[PDB]
Amino acid sequence: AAKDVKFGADARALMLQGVDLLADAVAVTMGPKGRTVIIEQSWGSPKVTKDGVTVAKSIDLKDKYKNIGAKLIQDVANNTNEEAGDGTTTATVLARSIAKEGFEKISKGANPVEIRRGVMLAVDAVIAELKKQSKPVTTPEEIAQVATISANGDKEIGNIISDAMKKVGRKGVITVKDGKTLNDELEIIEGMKFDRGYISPYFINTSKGQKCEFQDAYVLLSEKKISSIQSIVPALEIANAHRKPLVIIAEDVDGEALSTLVLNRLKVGLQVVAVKAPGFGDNRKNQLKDMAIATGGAVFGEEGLTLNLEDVQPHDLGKVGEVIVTKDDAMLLKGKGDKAQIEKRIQEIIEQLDVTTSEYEKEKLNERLAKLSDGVAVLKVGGTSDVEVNEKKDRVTDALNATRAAVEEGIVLGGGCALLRCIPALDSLTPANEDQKIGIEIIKRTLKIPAMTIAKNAGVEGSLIVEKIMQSSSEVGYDAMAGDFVNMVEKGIIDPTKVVRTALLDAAGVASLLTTAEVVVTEIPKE
Amino acid sequence: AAKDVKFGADARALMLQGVDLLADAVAVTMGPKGRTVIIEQSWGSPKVTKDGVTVAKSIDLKDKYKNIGAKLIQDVANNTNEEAGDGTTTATVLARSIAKEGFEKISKGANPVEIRRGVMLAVDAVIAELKKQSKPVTTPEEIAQVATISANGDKEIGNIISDAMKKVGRKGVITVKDGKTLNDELEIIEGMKFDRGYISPYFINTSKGQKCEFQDAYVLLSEKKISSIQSIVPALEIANAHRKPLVIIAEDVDGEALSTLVLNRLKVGLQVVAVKAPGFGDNRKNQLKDMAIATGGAVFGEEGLTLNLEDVQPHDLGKVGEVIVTKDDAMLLKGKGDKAQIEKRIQEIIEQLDVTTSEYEKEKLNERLAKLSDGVAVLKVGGTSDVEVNEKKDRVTDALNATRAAVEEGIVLGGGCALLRCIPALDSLTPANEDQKIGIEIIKRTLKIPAMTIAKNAGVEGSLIVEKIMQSSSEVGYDAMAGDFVNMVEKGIIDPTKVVRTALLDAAGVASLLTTAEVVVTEIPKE
Amino acid sequence: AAKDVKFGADARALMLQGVDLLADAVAVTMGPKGRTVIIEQSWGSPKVTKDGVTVAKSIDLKDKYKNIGAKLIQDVANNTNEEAGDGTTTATVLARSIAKEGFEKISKGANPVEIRRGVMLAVDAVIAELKKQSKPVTTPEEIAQVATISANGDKEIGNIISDAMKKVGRKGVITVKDGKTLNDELEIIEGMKFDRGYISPYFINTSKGQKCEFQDAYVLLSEKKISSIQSIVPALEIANAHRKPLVIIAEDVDGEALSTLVLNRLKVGLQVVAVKAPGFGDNRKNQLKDMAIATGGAVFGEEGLTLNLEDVQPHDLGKVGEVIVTKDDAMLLKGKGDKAQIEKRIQEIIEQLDVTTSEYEKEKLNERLAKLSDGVAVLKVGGTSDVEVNEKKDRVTDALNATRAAVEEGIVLGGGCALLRCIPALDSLTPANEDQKIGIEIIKRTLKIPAMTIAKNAGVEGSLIVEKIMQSSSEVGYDAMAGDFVNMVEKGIIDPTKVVRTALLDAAGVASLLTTAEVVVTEIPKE
Ligand SMILES: Nc1ncnc2c1ncn2[C@@H]1O[C@H](COP(=O)(O)OP(=O)(O)OP(=O)(O)O)[C@@H](O)[C@H]1O
Ligand SMILES: Nc1ncnc2c1ncn2[C@@H]1O[C@H](COP(=O)(O)OP(=O)(O)OP(=O)(O)O)[C@@H](O)[C@H]1O
Ligand SMILES: Nc1ncnc2c1ncn2[C@@H]1O[C@H](COP(=O)(O)OP(=O)(O)OP(=O)(O)O)[C@@H](O)[C@H]1O
Ligand SMILES: [K+]
Ligand SMILES: [K+]
Ligand SMILES: [K+]
Ligand SMILES: [Mg+2]
Ligand SMILES: [Mg+2]
Ligand SMILES: [Mg+2]
Repeated sequence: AAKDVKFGADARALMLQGVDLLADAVAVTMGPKGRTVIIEQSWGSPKVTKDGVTVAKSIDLKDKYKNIGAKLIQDVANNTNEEAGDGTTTATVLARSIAKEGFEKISKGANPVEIRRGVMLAVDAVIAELKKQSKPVTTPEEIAQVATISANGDKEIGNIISDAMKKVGRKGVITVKDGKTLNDELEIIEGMKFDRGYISPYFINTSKGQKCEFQDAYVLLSEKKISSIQSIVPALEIANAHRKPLVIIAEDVDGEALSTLVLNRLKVGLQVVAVKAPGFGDNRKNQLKDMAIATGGAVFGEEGLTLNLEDVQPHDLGKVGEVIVTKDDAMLLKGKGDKAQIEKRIQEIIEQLDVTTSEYEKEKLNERLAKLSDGVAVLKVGGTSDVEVNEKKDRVTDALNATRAAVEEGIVLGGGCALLRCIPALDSLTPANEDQKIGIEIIKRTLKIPAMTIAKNAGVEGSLIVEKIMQSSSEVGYDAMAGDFVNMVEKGIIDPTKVVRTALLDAAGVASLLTTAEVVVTEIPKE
Repeated sequence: AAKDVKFGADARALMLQGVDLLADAVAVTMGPKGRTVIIEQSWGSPKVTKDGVTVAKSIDLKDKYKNIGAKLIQDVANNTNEEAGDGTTTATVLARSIAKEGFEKISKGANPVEIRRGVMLAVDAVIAELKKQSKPVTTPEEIAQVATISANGDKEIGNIISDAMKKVGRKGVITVKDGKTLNDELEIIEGMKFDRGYISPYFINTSKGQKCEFQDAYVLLSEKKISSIQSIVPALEIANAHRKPLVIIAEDVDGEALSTLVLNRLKVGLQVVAVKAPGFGDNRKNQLKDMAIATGGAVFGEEGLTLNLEDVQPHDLGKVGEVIVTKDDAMLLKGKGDKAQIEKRIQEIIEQLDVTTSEYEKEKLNERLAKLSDGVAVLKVGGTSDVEVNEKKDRVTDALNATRAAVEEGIVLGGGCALLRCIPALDSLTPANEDQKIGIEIIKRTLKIPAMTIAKNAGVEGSLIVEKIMQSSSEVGYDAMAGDFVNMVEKGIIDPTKVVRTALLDAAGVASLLTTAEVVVTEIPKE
Repeated sequence: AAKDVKFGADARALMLQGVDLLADAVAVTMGPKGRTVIIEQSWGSPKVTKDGVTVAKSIDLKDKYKNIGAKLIQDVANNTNEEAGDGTTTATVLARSIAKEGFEKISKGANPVEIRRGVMLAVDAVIAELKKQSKPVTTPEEIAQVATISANGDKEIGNIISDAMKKVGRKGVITVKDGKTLNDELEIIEGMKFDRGYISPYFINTSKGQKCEFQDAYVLLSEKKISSIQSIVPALEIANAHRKPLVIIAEDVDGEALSTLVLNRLKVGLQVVAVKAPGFGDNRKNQLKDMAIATGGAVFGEEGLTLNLEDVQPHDLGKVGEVIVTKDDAMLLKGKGDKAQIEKRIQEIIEQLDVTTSEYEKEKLNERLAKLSDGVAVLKVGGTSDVEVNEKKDRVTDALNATRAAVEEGIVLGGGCALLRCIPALDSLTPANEDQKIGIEIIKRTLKIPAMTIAKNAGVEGSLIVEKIMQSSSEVGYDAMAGDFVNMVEKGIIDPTKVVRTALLDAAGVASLLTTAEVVVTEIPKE
């Protein structure tokens, strides 16, 4: 494999061209007055999106040297998305700013490694100052404001999310689905999320979403691991005879049973799935007993009144109206369990919470009550066609992620003002040498980029807006949608602290390492 | 000749691309921190220049649609240069701004002709306000400051020009020549500028400067026109026999004599030139008598003691050490006339100034005294090589032109602040309709361009500098060379009013007419 | 004429590539261990040379942007050659160093004009320090040492030049010619150099050297100007009738006579030339009388015993064995004048030197004695073929020019040590701002280039040699030919001060102006 080698400024310029192209494509979507990007799809209608990471992931370049910068910025956006779930456009613009400033400061006497160290020191100081200024969320109005801001100023989505978190709790289960009407609807459904993924990816039955989903399924629970093929065969014969899907929730499934399940599913078409049992020891027994009561089934392998797997009957299995499964977790909602068994269990767990005073028992009994009683919220997104539903689904997912972040940690001022107000924190640093000073100044200049980008997307000169913001009192910021300087907290323009710090950390960490390159090696394009 | 036709936005975009290229090339030279442009020459060393019109005249484009915009901007710069002699970069940047703003405002319902009318109305109001704020020049220190500012901050050139205008008067003759040493020298030489060009371009004896220049020449003066070939032949025989050049200053020279002079010069190589007599009637007789006394010659064709041209002798002609001639004017400096004749004529004119009290006689007698006594100032530009001498000669010419303008009219604040302070004058206008309002707003936005360009060339953000200037008191401006906000008049950063108003008027007049185009027709390139 | 425009770093890099190519070609010839360059000629054998300006003038590049830098360096070398006649390689390497250092220091906040000002200030300080350290030449041994050093270590050329200047004086006439034997010969010939060029270039009779040269010519002298065609015709009839060339030395020749001389020379083939008379007034009469006595002729146009041109006879003209003429000057050597007339004149001028005590008369009478008695030295260069003769002629011309410079002004240490010892002079400067400091540091780093280049051509590491030189006493330098650190003055490694200061001034003046460019405009290559 013959390769091509470039040195210094030429390679830096090509990589900066790639970075600039990707960041210019991403940046047009930022703020309340941002616009959308249309992405061609090979299998049907094009996609319309305002999400930064979605735009970033779809840009590959033909030139080998520009594609390296494009890939590094894609890594920045993807890391931000997997960590916080929001704020990928901010991370992209910060990364471009840091890369450009670092490239412009490389000379014969400069040491880019020390510049990187200074950049990291400045970012750590800024993050500490951000954590100092954070304040917690205490009222549903703040939740609605956060959700409205994250949903691009849509008040209905914020109200729906606030109502959902009021009904199922701030730490409840919330799901987003395609609707079949023109308006949005929230429904609460009883059910459990047991914090367990599938045993095998072969049970997936869809191309979109990467999930295993079944309807009107049988419930099989085993306290012990499944080993014998004749132990599992009669459950598969039962699931086949009723045409119903089957869910297996056992401590584990061995290679021979998993191979038999996968082969029977692939060849015959039985809708069977196996997943790991929730809990450990007594917590595992308790989860199996409670979920079986909610589904009207039995728990196999128990020591008291033992029921074997080899003689399983249709009435020994439970029933569930819908199931959703993924690699990380699974949910069973509308079980057919008798009300008297659920109420008995609920009352027993309510008594047990009062019997002993310890954190572990109290937490586990509260978790069992929450799983049996609170259920899940499902949000259906309305619209006229698939494209609008897909765009609104992106916005709703962003809003839910940001609201969860703002519940975990506090909130700060929105519109990029939180990073502007942390600029004075860099005046307390004493660099060890000139290169660390250069890195600190790079970060100091970078800290203004998000507000300037938001102002530029609104059609005004961002430099004047930022200058006027820095000259005002600490609670005053710029309302880009209205075009006025207002009190940010009173108007509800607020951001989660976690999103801001995650974006800053990821962008700095990747861009400062990028700016240390001297030689680039790429493969020669073939025919 | 087959042609190509384009309509609307495509043609506008191509012409704007040409305008943008030319103006981007020109704009890098603006201000105390501007840089230079290197232009390839076909016959030798490349030219290095900081002059805006020189850069503009050297850019021709291959694309037919971009070259139209380039040519129109070249017309703007050339008109500004021929009118004021300075301020061509400002005119170019103003023209680009007006063209871009006008192109961005063209729609289906817009009427560009009314937009042009509004632009012209706003420019007229701004020019009137500028004339209101002008103040005259009264001290040599102001002259030195103006010359120093126009010479790109070179104090020595300003001091030399101030000394020259002190020695020969504010309305005296000043010339720029190539020096042969490393330093600049001022020398004062007796002589006359008689406000009369050559009779024929065939007498030019150089490829650089487009002038006729001779040394140790004979002087021939005729009160009447020259007609007979035998009247002029004995003077040509005298000029030939001594190998000396000959200058003819007569009321006129006919076709046969001019043809004979041109043919004899072209074939034999006699250094002969003919020019029109200065003055009218008695003023013509007086100029011939005085200049003959300064050169020791006679005046032919006079009624008292008449001397004929047909019997001319060597001692009937005067002598002059150097002569310079062009299409517009000519100068004879170091004449051989006896001191006693000059002093007698000077004393007679000094007496005649006291004899009668009238403007016409007093003005003409003072002009005769000035021509006989003040002479001319010659500045020689020093340097190591031709390129540096050529660049410094450009700067000295700019400084002299600006100083003459600031003597004719007043001065205003420099650095683009004079146009900034005339922005409020546009708030007193009441447009007749919406298109005139659009034109007024175009001019209002344009009035900020020169200061922003000067600030950008200095490495700072021009928007913040302009915003801070507009918020300060009327006498405060930005010193780009020092980087401080200072009192402009005290620091000597001042401009002539004529240059500013000329640049604004030319730029507006051409760009507003450019922005009215809908169809462009060009010739198809050939092979 | 369509043109191409480039901005900033790209244009700078292309121009630096051109500069680097030309300077790398030139630099290989520097020092006692430098090598030669072979240049293809279109009309015959290739040229072999060690002269820097000859190599520089022969390099034109196809790329339009590299050719600009090449042309600017050619201008540097040509200016140095026309000013000093030696030291063009040093000027070229200094110019490349300054250009590279200036290009590496251009950034957004830098002001190249102030950097140029700092460069010029540093160069002025260095030149003043050089003039302080100069010492005059007092002994013939120093003359021989200077000539030997300038002739690339050839002792025979130095001895010949020293003998020539001993025989004709330090300010006598010396000429270089092609020899016809294997060895070099000096011959002293009586004759005069009268400091007058030809009247017309049409008298040139050779393709090589650009000179008019005649043998066994007639001498025509006129005190007054020649006018009548019948006044000059009988001299042309005499010159024709004897087939001899004719020299005309008169106050001037008119257009009709010059046209007649040129036409008769071009059509018939008469070897006639006309030149201006030497001296003014009485000095002109004296030069004509003395040179006529040395040639046995008469002076026409005199008031005492007047001889007319119209009746000229063969015995009224003088005779001269050889004549050399150029645009600047002319020489008549072996005249046929009788010894008794020369001796009479000589004694009369020797008496007149004692009669009155004044500078003007004493100087003019000493000049007349020197012209009548000292003559000229002719050096013939020996060799086997034309190429070797041409190379040795280049070296001899360099040696003569350097010896004349070292007679006019003093001498300094050779080998680049004189510029090294002026580095501390830059520590007494206080720059006004940071850009002037940058320029001063550029000059400080540049001042080491000549010694490093000389050491590199000798096959050793120049950095260590320069470092060891700077740590030694002021009289110690590096002998590149021997490879030892020696006392430079005792070993005779010395340079003229004028050559060093001229090279430094020219290189700085052009390169610092080059480093201020931001835009480059070139013509698009045609087909
Ligand atoms: N009315 C407003 N005025 C000013 N700033 C606002 C306003 N509304 C939202 N913002 C700010 O705009 C930013 C939201 O940008 P946006 O949602 O387009 O991108 P992001 O969070 O960087 O990433 P992603 O593409 O993943 O959503 C936040 O900083 C938010 O505080
Ligand atoms: N120290 C300074 N600070 C601020 N502005 C300055 C300073 N010195 C000069 N100026 C301004 O810079 C401008 C001079 O620009 P410049 O001479 O480069 O171009 P120009 O006059 O438009 O045209 P041209 O190319 O014909 O000279 C004037 O407006 C002058 O007032
Ligand atoms: N033996 C030596 N040791 C050290 N330096 C020497 C020695 N001989 C000569 N030099 C130095 O070498 C330089 C002579 O270089 P050279 O004659 O090749 O080029 P130049 O003078 O720059 O230009 P040109 O090509 O016009 O002659 C001088 O600085 C001289 O002092
Ligand atoms: K976005
Ligand atoms: K300019
Ligand atoms: K050399
Ligand atoms: Mg968002
Ligand atoms: Mg100017
Ligand atoms: Mg030499």
